[PDB]
Amino acid sequence: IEDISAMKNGFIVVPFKLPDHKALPASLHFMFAKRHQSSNSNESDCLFLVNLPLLSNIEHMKKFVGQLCGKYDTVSHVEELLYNDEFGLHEVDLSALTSDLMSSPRNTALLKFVDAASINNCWNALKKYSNLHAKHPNELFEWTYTTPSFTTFVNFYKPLDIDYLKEDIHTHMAIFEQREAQAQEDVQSSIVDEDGFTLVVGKNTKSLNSIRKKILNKNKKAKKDFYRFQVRERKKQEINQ
Amino acid sequence: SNIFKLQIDELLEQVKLKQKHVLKVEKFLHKLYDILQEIPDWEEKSLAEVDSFFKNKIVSVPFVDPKPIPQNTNYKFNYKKPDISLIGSFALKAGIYQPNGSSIDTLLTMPKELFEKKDFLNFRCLHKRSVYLAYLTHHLLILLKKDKLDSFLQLEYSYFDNDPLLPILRISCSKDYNFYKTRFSINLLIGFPYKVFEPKKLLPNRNCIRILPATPLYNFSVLSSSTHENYLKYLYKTKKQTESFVEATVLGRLWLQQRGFSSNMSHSGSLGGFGTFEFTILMAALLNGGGINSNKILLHGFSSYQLFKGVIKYLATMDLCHDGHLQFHSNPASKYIDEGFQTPTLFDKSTKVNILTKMTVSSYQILKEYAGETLRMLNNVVQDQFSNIFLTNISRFDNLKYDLCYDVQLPLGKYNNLETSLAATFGSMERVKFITLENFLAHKITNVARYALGDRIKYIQIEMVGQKSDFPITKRKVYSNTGGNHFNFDFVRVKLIVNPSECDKLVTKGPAHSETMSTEAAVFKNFWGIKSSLRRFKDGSITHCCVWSTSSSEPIISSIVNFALQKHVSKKAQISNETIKKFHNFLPLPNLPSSAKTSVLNLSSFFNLKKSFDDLYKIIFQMKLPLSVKSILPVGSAFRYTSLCQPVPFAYSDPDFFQDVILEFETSPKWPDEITSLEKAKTAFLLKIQEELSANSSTYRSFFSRDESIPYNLEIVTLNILTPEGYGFKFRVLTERDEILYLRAIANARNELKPELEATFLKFTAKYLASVRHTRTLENISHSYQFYSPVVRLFKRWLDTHLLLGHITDELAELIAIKPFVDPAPYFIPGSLENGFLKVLKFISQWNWKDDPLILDLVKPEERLTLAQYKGIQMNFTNLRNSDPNGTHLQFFVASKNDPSGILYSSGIPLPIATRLTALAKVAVNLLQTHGLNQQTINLLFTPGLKDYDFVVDLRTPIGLKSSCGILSATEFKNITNDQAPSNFPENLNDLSEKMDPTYQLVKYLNLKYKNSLILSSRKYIGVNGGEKGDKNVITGLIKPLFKGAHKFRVNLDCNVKPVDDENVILNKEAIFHEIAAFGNDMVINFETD
Amino acid sequence: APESVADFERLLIGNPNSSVVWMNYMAFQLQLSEIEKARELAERALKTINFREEAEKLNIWIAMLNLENTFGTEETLEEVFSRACQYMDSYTIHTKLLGIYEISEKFDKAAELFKATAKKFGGEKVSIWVSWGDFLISHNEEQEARTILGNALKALPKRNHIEVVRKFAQLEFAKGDPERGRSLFEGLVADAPKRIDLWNVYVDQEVKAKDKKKVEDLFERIITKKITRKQAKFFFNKWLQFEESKTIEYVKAKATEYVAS
Amino acid sequence: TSDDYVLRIFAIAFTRKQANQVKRHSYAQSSHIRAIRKVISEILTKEVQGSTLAQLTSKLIPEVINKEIENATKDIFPLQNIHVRKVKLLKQPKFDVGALMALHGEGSGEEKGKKV
Repeated sequence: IEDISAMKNGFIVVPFKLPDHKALPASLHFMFAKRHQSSNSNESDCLFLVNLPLLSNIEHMKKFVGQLCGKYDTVSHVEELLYNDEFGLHEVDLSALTSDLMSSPRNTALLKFVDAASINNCWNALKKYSNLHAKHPNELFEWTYTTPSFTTFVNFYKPLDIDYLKEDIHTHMAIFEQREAQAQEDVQSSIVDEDGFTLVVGKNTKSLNSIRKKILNKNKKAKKDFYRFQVRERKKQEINQ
Repeated sequence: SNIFKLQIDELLEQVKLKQKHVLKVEKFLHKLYDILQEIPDWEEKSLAEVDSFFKNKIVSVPFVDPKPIPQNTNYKFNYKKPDISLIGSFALKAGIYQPNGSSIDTLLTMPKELFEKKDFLNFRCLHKRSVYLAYLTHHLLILLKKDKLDSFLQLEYSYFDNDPLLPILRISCSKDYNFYKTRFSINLLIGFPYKVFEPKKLLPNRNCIRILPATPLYNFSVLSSSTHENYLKYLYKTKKQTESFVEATVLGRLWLQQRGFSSNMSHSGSLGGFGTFEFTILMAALLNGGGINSNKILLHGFSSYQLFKGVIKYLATMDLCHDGHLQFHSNPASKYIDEGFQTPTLFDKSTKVNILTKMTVSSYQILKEYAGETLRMLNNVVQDQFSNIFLTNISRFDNLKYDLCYDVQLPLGKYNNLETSLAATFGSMERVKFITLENFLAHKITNVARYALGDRIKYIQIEMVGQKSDFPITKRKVYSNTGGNHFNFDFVRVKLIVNPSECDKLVTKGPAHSETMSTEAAVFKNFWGIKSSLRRFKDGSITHCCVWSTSSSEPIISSIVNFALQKHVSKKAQISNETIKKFHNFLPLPNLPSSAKTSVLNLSSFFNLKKSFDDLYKIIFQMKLPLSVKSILPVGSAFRYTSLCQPVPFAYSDPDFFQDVILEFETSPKWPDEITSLEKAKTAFLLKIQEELSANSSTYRSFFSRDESIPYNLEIVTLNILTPEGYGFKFRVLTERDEILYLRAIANARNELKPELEATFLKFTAKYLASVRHTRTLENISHSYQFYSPVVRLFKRWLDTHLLLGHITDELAELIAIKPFVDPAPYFIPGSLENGFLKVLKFISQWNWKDDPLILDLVKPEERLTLAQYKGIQMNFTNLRNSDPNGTHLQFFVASKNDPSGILYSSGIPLPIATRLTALAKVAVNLLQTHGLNQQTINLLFTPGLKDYDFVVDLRTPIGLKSSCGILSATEFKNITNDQAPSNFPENLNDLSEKMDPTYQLVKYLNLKYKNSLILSSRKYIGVNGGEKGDKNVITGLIKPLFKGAHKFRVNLDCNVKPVDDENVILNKEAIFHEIAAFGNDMVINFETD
Repeated sequence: APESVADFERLLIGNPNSSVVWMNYMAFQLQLSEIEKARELAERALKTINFREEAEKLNIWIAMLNLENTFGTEETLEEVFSRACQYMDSYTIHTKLLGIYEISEKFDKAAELFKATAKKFGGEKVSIWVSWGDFLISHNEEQEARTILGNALKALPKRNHIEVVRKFAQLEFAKGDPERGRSLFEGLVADAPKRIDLWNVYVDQEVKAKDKKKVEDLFERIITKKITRKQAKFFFNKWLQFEESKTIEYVKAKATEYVAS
Repeated sequence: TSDDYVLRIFAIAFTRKQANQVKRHSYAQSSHIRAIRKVISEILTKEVQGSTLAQLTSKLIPEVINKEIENATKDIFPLQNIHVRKVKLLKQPKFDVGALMALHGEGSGEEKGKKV
């Protein structure tokens, strides 16, 4: 069937078309949808979509919502897809794991908008879009294909442009040595505690975070003789056995 | 010696039924010898009437060659009541259960009044024996047919020990009284009385048969037929001496029948010669003698393992053939003498026969070597191999035992057609030195083989396939026409194990040149003749030698044995081999100057690559850096000689082109803290060295490359140097801060990403730290194990055709291939591509996962892992996979000295791929053991084996990549690829992608995208298996057993969905294949389902 | 039917994420009564599951706390409790440990560890107040469940005060004293009667607590309080349907009077 | 080494007169001497045992364990010029003709014309 239009737990089905294949004549690329939010400003008025296509980035979303604003004439301005980790490359962050700079879901795409009435308009438009996709697969809203996959990720296999990574290492070292030096002098002169105390720092240590995590990671000679009661106990043990 | 005694008792307990199944067959022989006691006798007869007396019946008479003409008939025959002796093996009760069955020794001895003082000549005593067996077996079949038990029991003629001098009676059965459930035969023999004569007409150093050459098999056969009761008396007195003899002989029986050393003969062209009863006899002589001072060698007080290791040590390091043998007397010391008889020999001074004379010098050589290596593998204490010493049928598959095999298909014809068919001698002078045509032919083949090859072969063996000792009653011989000849072999198989060091030396330096032509120079001239020459070598000496035009599709030993048989045995004996020629060029033929004419042990492509690397090495040292290079060292596959194709210059499209060299700088403290900034500083240093390289040395070139194998840091950048010699190198900077940065990350990370980050650290120390030690150890070992580089090349080819290289890595394949090279426990160190490759396949079919950790100690022959480290590896294994149930992700466990963790190279591959490898090895070994080794068998093994599982997607890049991959396709026109291999790096560098192939990166990104729901395998070396044009690749792959039927959807089921039911969705195959095709519209052409 | 451990091993190898049959095989080892071997299979499940599946990990923590509540010693219970709080989300595994406690019917130490958990983290989470107040009002500790409000108004700020006394009022309307709950809620009535959802759930709680004259007084004072054009028809679609499912035309008059003046 | 060669490998070291010094002495305290000798034996034991003999020559020629000693040992004392000055082989593994030919380049001695 294609006549299904809304899932069990509120998910809205939004399928897509397929191009011309040299061995197939189709035109379905399924996808779910959900409105949601969290407390932070990166995830305001946002939409879950589960089963993202292979490399459907921001530009692909622009073309899709441009076709949508051609069809239903709604309000739609997309900016970014948080948690675009469909490969398996950016789950952990080593830099935030062992550094000071830039301190601190599954296969989804969380896409936020510019207005709550915009996500309301797009969500109700999307429900009607799911219904028309259920009824007819020919009069359907569709997202085209100019393929940044073809521009970037088929031809990996490439010399890197020297001016690009040279200005990148220049800018990254320029901000990194600055923040490292200011953290070093900040831990080297951090004398005042609010109650009288002076923090022992050690020589040439570079960070308050470093000594903090070190002190988190870092978490007698009695005699058997020479006392009267102990030599009484010893001679009592010798008397007994 | 705490677990080995328990292993000995369990090996006994493998067969301990010597009471139940022995009683019925012994009452069968009780009835038999009662019938033999009541056989009525006969008086003297004539040959010229017993010939018609057997002509008119159906039973006929056998004969030693030839039948007696009545001109020489002056012997007086008899048919008496024989004293019957139920002796030997099951008299000692040394039971073994065999599919072909043991046999009780039972002898009809000869009465004293049908022999005389001259029973040692002209085989009329053996003719008497033939006619006496003929009438006694006719009498016994008559008595069986009147007693009416013919329907289950039957009787056959057979040779004793496959020897035509003594035909014997094979009493067997068939399908209330039918015997079918134990050893399927007994053997009735006929023998001569004991006190006959004295050793001067009884030694193998006499002759009285007409032309004094030696009569070795003659006076061995008749003397063992006459005087073999002191053996039994001595056997039972040693039985009364100690009790370990029966366990000792079943130990030796299992040993020698897994070695294939049955009691037939080696003189007949068969493996064997040595026998288990000869092992018992030599052991019983070694419990009193064997020393230089005629010492007690084995005390009769200790248990079976000590005397077993004693007799193995004595026939391992002390010589019996060449320099020394042991004389002895059963009825008083036994003396080791230092002179040799130039035969496998031990002497008797109370019997005066030589008990080892059933074998030749070649079989004694291979037995002494087997004894030496089994002494070596029993002496070692760090690891026990009782299951490798007594639980391996190395004789079930014969080509596993020997390095290479050839066939001699010769239609020689008739016994009188000898002269024009074969170029060897003919007469009674040779027919008294030997026995028959095949006997002196096999001896001639041994002599011409060892003089044709010299010390280019370790050991030589020869057998006659198509031999049939089971000749019927009514026929006077095995009178079989075995495909061109009237002799008992279909063809003649010659097997060699070869010395792999000088196995392919293209000249064979014979004797030196002088004015007085010496006898060995005359021998060499008459032996080679038209292809001998005398040359000066570069030092200045002059030597007779023979040049050999070497080749890649053959070893030169093929052409040498071809010419040295077609000059000596027959000028029409066709040598047929095709297995070597079939998967000796399954290695890709590297498009080099004359590389088809070069050998396969040549490594000159690797050495040319290392010469270009030394040029780059000097250039990268003598420049100047702000923190100079401490140590630059290669780690690559060409540097460890295990690249699939040999690296030809300018070959872009091979994925094993860019070898990786690493460089470590000085230990400076000014490295930054976190991983992105130190990796960015590594990019800064690489940018500096490529800037100065393009500044000062314009003949090289450089281009950068992102890396992605070390995960969660996208900023790891290598550079790649394109050198003017034609090779490319991938430079990786290592720092001292790296592994402590990763340990910092491991320590401070959250408590649920710990095994994930440990997998990242595993990939890091597999690529950077320990891979240096890995390539050092195997590059050092690949000079004493010579065939290691071709067997790794062949194994990588075979695994690429069977579609595993996408998941599996190189280091598993390399340690798998180095396992039979360093652990020869059932076999030898492999000296041929065939023997090595099927050794690897046999091992990984044998390979368990739950109770077979793969421990290696990478060391040259004659350091290792110590005992405490071996116990530590075992403890690591047992706690590792008792915490692990059955390997949900940790399938293979491969430990060495370089890595005691074991999981360093195997972590990551999926259970479907690992199970596919093990099941495919099982398929290959049963296919080889039943369908037989053949060229069509080898090609059907090296079929791709799609075994269609849920999809096959067929690729097409627009260029057949043989030209840019650098392998000629066995094209007969060398020029058409000499002008086609683009021997110049391109000016623009953004064309490298479209002259390369992207299919491995596509299948890798697709596998890590859909890693939970379907796995994807591919081919990656497209030139070696992508067709003759070299343009084809597939993307095959299994769907998970979870995702077979539909599954209810949630927020985290992690799959492309086809929602048709409102809850239970399925993966939309058309959508996933169509996004694959959208990813590869320029790449894929075809899709096949099912 | 799965009755053999080889078949259970086959099922867990066929799917490793499914903590339902993971815990079922560990409970099969409980059916053969092996608590230590069940803990071995437990840590095997911990090392084998894909750690991203937090809900099935939560069901594994149900299994851990069930094992160390019903069979093991309480020192091993606090051991696996400590490793749980250092592995996964501490507040949720705290409140489901309390849920397993109230199912297993232990109270004496449970109230003292209620106090301990309120000292640790109770000042900014509300399910602890839910479980503690409901446990006390059901187990007849009305005075203790009234003096919990002192520590509630102590630890919680003004942002959460309205919600903690609202859920206090809900619990003491359902299984407590409605005059106590009304004494709690009329302060917020005087604070902000403009708030509409609290008023609607308050008249709903009085409907389900079945006080006829008090729900009459609430539904005849709501329109006298501040009411806008949505709130009027919203509370009338509550009120007419509550009285349907004479005093109907008496409010039908005002429902069309207030749309004019 | 990683092969079966064993080396009595030596190392010599000298005290640096530190810059801006005044005193003529520059003596080591002889409990720094045990520390310097311990760290120098440890690090050159590591530099041998993580290498083969050809690699040991190719890392001894451009004089880099000297600078490695100076970098890893400048923390304790200033340490003027470091050298190794002696490598004595005491036991050799075997011949391995193929390995020795691999250290140079391959070669196959073949025909010269008979003409007689």
